[PDB]
Amino acid sequence: LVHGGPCDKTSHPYQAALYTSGHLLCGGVLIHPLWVLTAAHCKKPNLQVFLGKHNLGQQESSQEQSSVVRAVIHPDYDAASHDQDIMLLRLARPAKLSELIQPLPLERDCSAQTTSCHILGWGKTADGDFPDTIQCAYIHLVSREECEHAYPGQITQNMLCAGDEKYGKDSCQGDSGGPLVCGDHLRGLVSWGDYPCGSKERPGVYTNVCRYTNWIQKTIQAK
Ligand SMILES: N=C(N)c1ccc([C@@H]2Cc3ccccc3B(O)O2)cc1OCc1cccnc1
Repeated sequence: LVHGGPCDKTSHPYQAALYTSGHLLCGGVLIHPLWVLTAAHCKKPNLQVFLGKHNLGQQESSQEQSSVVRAVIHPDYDAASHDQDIMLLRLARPAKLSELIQPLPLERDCSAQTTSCHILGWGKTADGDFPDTIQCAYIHLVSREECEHAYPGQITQNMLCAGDEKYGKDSCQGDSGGPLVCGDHLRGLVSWGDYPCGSKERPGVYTNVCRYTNWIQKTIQAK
């Protein structure tokens, strides 16, 4: 996350860190004791999910670790266009809930009024390095018309755009799969955007979580 700052230790109990080959790959959101929601482009070998983390450089008494027993990619995910960029990860055992590990409720209403949002993650900061401490930034939802101009012909109804035209606050490499939180609900997932991150003209693109209510519930309830 670029042009942000450190989060407080108690504000992100739903945040997950996704590892592959010993390095941070993606963020994710705990949405149920057995399930983490992330971006479909985060599907990499032998994913390790970490819950209750704040500082990736230290061993924390609040942290829990799990391998993935089932990675469920949306059946209509299109890798070239990042359309329907959503994946459900079933954990090895139910997450042990605490003050620092809690699920985040999904925004089910696609007509939700709140445009005031926040993003978080351990992706690249303004200096180009990967932070040990999780970063936070307040950003806002950008109109469909504004985002369409930024990314001509690349925005579908399964995408939302959010950013900051004033200071360039934006998610970056390592943050994808991470949450876009508006009114204490999950509004989106970090999906893609421009390179370098933090343009004042091109906001970040997020998976529109409200479009996936039925699919998420049907996957979680599956036999
Ligand atoms: N600016 C954004 N909103 C943005 C946010 C997250 C990510 C990535 C996308 C990604 C791809 C593959 C595996 C993981 C990720 B992820 O964690 O963040 C990329 C982003 O912009 C494109 C980009 C690609 C490459 C370098 N810099 C920037």
